[PDB]
Amino acid sequence: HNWEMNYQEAAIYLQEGQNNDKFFTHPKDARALAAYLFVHNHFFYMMELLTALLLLLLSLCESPAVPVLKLHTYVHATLELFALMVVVFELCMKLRWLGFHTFVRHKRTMVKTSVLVVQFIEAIVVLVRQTSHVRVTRALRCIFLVDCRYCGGVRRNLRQIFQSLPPFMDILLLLLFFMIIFAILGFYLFSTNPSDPYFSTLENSIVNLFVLLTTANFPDVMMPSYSRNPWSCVFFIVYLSIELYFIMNLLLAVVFDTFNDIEKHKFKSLLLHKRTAIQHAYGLLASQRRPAGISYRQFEGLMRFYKPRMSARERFLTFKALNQSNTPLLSLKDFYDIYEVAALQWKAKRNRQHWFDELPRTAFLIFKGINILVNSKAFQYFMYLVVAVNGVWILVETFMLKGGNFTSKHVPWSYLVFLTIYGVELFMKVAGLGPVEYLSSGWNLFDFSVTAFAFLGLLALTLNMEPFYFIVVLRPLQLLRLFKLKKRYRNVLDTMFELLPRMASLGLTLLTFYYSFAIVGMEFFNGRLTPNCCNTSTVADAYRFINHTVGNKTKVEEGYYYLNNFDNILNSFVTLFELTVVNNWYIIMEGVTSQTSHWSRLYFMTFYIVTMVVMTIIVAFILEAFVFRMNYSRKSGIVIEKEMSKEELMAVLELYREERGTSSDVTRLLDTLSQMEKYQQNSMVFLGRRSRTKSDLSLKMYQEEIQEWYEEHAREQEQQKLR
Amino acid sequence: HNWEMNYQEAAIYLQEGQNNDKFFTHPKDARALAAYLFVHNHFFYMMELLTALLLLLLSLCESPAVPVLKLHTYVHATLELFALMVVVFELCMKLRWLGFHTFVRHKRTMVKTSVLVVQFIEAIVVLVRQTSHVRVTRALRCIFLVDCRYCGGVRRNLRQIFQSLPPFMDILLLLLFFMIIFAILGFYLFSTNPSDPYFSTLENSIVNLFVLLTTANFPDVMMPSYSRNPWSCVFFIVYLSIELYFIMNLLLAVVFDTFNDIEKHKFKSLLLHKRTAIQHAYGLLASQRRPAGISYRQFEGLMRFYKPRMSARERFLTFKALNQSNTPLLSLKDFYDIYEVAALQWKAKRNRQHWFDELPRTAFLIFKGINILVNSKAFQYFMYLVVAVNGVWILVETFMLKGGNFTSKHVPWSYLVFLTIYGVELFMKVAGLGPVEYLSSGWNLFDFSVTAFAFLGLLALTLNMEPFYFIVVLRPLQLLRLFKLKKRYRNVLDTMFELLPRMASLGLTLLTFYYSFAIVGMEFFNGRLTPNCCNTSTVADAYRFINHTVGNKTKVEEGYYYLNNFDNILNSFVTLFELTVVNNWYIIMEGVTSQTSHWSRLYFMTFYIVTMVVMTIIVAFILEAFVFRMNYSRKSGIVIEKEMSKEELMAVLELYREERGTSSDVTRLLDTLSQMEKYQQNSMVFLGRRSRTKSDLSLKMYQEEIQEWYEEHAREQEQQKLR
Ligand SMILES: *[C@@H]1O[C@H](CO)[C@@H](O[C@@H]2O[C@H](CO)[C@@H](O)[C@H](O)[C@H]2NC(C)=O)[C@H](O)[C@H]1NC(C)=O
Ligand SMILES: *[C@@H]1O[C@H](CO)[C@@H](O[C@@H]2O[C@H](CO)[C@@H](O)[C@H](O)[C@H]2NC(C)=O)[C@H](O)[C@H]1NC(C)=O
Ligand SMILES: *[C@@H]1O[C@H](CO)[C@@H](O)[C@H](O)[C@H]1NC(C)=O
Ligand SMILES: *[C@@H]1O[C@H](CO)[C@@H](O)[C@H](O)[C@H]1NC(C)=O
Ligand code: NA
Ligand code: NA
Repeated sequence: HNWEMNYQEAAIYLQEGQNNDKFFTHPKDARALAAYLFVHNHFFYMMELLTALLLLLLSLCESPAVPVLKLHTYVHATLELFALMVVVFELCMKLRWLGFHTFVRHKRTMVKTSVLVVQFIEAIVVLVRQTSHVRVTRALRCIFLVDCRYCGGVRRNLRQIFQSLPPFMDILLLLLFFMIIFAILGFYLFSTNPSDPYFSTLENSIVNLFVLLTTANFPDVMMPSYSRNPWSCVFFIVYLSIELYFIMNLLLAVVFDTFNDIEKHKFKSLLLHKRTAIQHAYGLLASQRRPAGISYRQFEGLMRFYKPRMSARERFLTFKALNQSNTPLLSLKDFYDIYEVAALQWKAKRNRQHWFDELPRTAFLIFKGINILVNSKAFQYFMYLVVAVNGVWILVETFMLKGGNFTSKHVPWSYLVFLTIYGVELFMKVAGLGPVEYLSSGWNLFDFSVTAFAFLGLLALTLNMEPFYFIVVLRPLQLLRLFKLKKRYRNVLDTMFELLPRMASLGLTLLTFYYSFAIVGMEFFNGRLTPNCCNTSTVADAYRFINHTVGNKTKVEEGYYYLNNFDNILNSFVTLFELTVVNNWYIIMEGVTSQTSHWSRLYFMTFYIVTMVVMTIIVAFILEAFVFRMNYSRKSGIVIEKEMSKEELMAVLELYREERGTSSDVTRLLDTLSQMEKYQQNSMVFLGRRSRTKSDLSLKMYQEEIQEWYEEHAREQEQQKLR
Repeated sequence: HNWEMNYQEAAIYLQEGQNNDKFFTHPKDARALAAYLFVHNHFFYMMELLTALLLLLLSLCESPAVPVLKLHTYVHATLELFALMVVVFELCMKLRWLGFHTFVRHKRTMVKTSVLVVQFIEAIVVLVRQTSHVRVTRALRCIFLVDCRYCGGVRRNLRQIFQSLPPFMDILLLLLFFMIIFAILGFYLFSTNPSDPYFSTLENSIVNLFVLLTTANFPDVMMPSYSRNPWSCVFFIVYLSIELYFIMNLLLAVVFDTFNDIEKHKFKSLLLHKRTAIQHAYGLLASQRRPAGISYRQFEGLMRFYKPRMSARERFLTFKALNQSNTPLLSLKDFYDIYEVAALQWKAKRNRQHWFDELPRTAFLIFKGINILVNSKAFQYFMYLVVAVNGVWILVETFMLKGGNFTSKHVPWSYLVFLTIYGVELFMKVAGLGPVEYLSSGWNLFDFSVTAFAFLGLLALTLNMEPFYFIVVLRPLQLLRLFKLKKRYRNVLDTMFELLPRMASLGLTLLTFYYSFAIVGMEFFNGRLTPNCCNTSTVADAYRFINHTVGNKTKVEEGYYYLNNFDNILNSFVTLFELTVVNNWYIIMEGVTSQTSHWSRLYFMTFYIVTMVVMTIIVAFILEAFVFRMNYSRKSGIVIEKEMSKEELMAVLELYREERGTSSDVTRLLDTLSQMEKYQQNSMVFLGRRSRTKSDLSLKMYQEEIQEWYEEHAREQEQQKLR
């Protein structure tokens, strides 16, 4: 019980090295160990996130809601009470794990407790009065999402846009300085004009130049001055070529540079944190013996709690893979590489195929012959001609049937023939190569997926299921196979498919900002946009709904911009998505401000600044990752190969049978014995493959100054371990 | 005559090292030397450019012209004949300088001869018929501009956008591939709708999705589908978030990376070309003596033809500054640095001020005391409070006089008092510091310039000159002094003012592309846009001009987009500038195509692709230069200090009086003798300051692999100098 307490404690010291938290897990009692084990279970994470998504997705049943989900007020008030009750359960177990002083000084938990208190109080107020008040506190409900473990990518993304914000704010200050100067001079030059509503008041000119900054109304503000005096074009040329050409590109440059330094120090602090984590782990497995090292049974324990799904043969392989010495023990230099060796999967050296062992003759030459021909180059070179024939067939059938080849309810024999030939070569390729040897590439599962949609088109044509005909309309996705010829497409789609998870996280941060702005706009802008509204405004043309009932058929004219409501979450997400692409945003602004006040211009101006920050940080991320990988591949997974003897396997078998593990460890070592008996050899030569990530990539790039970081951090340990 | 022929030939070998041309100047006769000297005179350059700008600026007098400059047809036909006659004079002297084989194999000159031939022939045709034909050949007239010497920056910029074009074109191909897929499926889903003109035909849907790609009509195309089925938002969300979020940012990343490699190899090939230039220069000054080196009188000759304006004392200073050895001769290692030492200006060590030598007492304590106090910190700290008082005064007077503080014809005592205090401290600072010690900074000449505008405001207020009142309207430019407090503004405005010449060149390349597209659109789109035109089109609302003559005052409504003509060069430059900022470009497209054909959509689509290339290359340039300087200042002009003795100055005086130069060399060495006699010393200690450029910056950055470039190039000389 003493050793296993040391093994679980040391396995915690490795697990906390990856998630960038400071070290708090040191137990005085075993109750803290049981509390860590209770709160870092996989079930606790899924409970925490599913409560958070229930608490967000309940907001489409509130007093502004879709009409099909309009619950009664006590129902959703009680559902908020139960969801907040189990969030109190979450914080109760967090308090049991940490202390009391650590639970207060930790900032993130205290933020979540405060938001819990205010939403709990206002929920009880709703349940008493049974009428919803203004209830603007729902915008803070995102904090329950972001504190979860599964969106820690969202969290470090969000602090990365926080840290890059001062070099944004100063250049934003310079840009606003020039628009106030040009708004003053614009008010002087064009206010003496009874024809334009664009420069009637100095505040109205500040508004119209803030909209001109983002290129939203450019010719329409220039024209009434350009009608009188043709030399007024120099005003808008000089203004727009200062801001759109100097200052905006300057802003992209400055945020890009700061993003580079933040990436460098993020990597550095992660390395130093992993360094102290491994040093504490080696310290807990101290020897009190005349050599300094770790015996094999302790490394059994570390791989028995950390990485629990790794069996015995791979455990001994990881012990030799870290060894790199002819010793019975380990070191530190041969032990700091534990993160990059324990992450791989081990295989033996067979040469078989997954569909040949059952086979006798008279059919083995068939399938082996298919594997032979499917490895040939001219077969692939035949397949690209088939795809090109498909593409010319779609193009010629298009410009012969005059574009009417898609609405018809009979397929003109193209999609039948082509899906047959793609399908039989799909089945031939998979059965020829084996399933896992086929799935291991990238483009092949794309071929499998798109034909997998495509057979449902045949399920849609011959049967009585009309609305699946759009799969038949998606013929030309098969031409996307053909991009794998040119080299730059393979490179740039490799980096596209490798940057996808971070762009998913950036998208979810953007949905956080949309959620809070959608709620805080949902309450104040509820029913202020109707058809034929805002008729006294200046953009009254866009809000119109006119019947022309001549001929008893009432042909209707409408400008449709009244559909951008703020009625529920769904119309407001569609509206806010129409504001982040920039064009025609001042129409929604001038409509809402023509119904509420002058102060609600400030809502939309603030929204444009926030979406400007988020989009320029997305651009900066894509540029850094693409430049970093392109600099790697012009300065040059991984496969390791080791081997173990027969007698070492027998002795380790004696130790494992002594230690009395499960039957799987014994019988898989017996299976290794059967492989040595069937092949009639002495040593088992193995392979371990690991995929290459950004961490090892950054180690190869910053390999010049990294030793200075280690040595400086070593003496800063000694300055902080004499006190 | 033998030595001076060697000096002028070697000075040519240095001058051709900078301008990246290959070596052709080797003379068999002195006539080639006289031809080089005739064609690289400063007068020849100014003749070449002024002919080119006359030939471009004549195009605003043609058959499409402004009505105030409408010349007769024989007049401008003859002016084209004379301008092309002197361009033939230019090519005649170019042919005299080179050979005949070199003049043909050189590509750039042969391009200019061919364009000369076709414009000469069509000019004679105009002079015969006296009526202008379609005359589309004027778009090629830009080649006469770009071949000049003063816009060689334009030329290397233009080949840099040529070389970066394939990694643009392949991703453009992928982006067009996805818009054709979504146009097919958009035509299937929304053609069964009698309410929208956006998906009536497959070609019309390809057009509207190509416009949706550039965010020009985003809500207006979404709405008629969004009115029927609210789930049609997923179509435009998925489409716009593939293209605007993955592919467009991918295009910026790819063009950025290629721009980095092109910058690296541009710097490398410039270094190797300078290397061979100096080796030929040292070869022409070969010794045929028992040491290997260059005597002083030959270095006199090199500095007498190369850098002619450098006098004798600075010549000897440059001979010791290259020496770095106790030798009477030179080397190669001490001679490859000739470009970076000959570029500086030498000064002595005085300590006086430019306004103190005349002064006796009773006024010397005045001006010296002013220099004392103007060097003090709390005086500057007083001045920033004065500027902040000015800013709060403008703001409070604005929100007290309700924005009407600018139209009034009396100044409310602010601009009088503030221009007096800024003015007296300007004169106090300049007279206290001296003129050249004041101008040498950056912000100080900004203060001088803005107050220099500001006194003309007092010339405008009290006098009978009304239209200069806008200088009084430009009060708040004085607040731009106050940005020099925060550090990041000083850094980012240093890089802004240091990247300005290249952005000027990028702007002039953009005006080249506008010029050719303005002419080729001027002839075919001449009178096709009138008021109340295009009424059968779909954008007929924008072209309207209606009188409402009730009440005998005729209040007029108009949509103003008929002013974007193609009548002359000036309305067409204003139109094309309205197309490069993107917004509302499809209205000009749909108008012109509603008057000509369907084929003139292709004009505007081609223009959007061209301006997309040019703008993303401007963005890539700003990012590289800003990142490069920010990486320099986080891995860390120049001043050198040397001295010469008295006897060395006397001996070199004997040699210069032997060689019988002008009186300036003798009498300035006599002035150095008078300084040694007045200060009563032995040695003159001097300083040479040089401004830091991108070349030395790049030498400090790429200092790791540069020796490999030199040694590889040395053996590639030996492989190319055994044959
Ligand atoms: C502009 O809109 C207002 C409503 O905001 C219209 O005013 C209404 O006019 C009708 C006559 O058609 C009256 O019966 C209502 O009592 C008015 N309502 C209010 C609140 O005043 C106005 O007519 C519209 N102007 C137009 C369409 O030109
Ligand atoms: C649309 O514009 C055309 C001109 O392009 C107009 O057609 C003219 O109509 C007037 C009657 O007002 C006739 O006298 C002319 O002979 C017509 N010209 C041509 C070339 O057909 C037409 O009326 C306009 N339609 C509107 C304003 O609804
Ligand atoms: C137009 O007529 C329809 C009935 O066909 C009606 O539903 C709609 O409200 C009318 N629009 C008005 C009165 O603005
Ligand atoms: C409107 O009236 C003015 C005269 O005040 C005239 O110049 C203009 O051509 C008229 N516009 C029309 C008839 O469209
Ligand atoms: Na836009
Ligand atoms: Na951009």
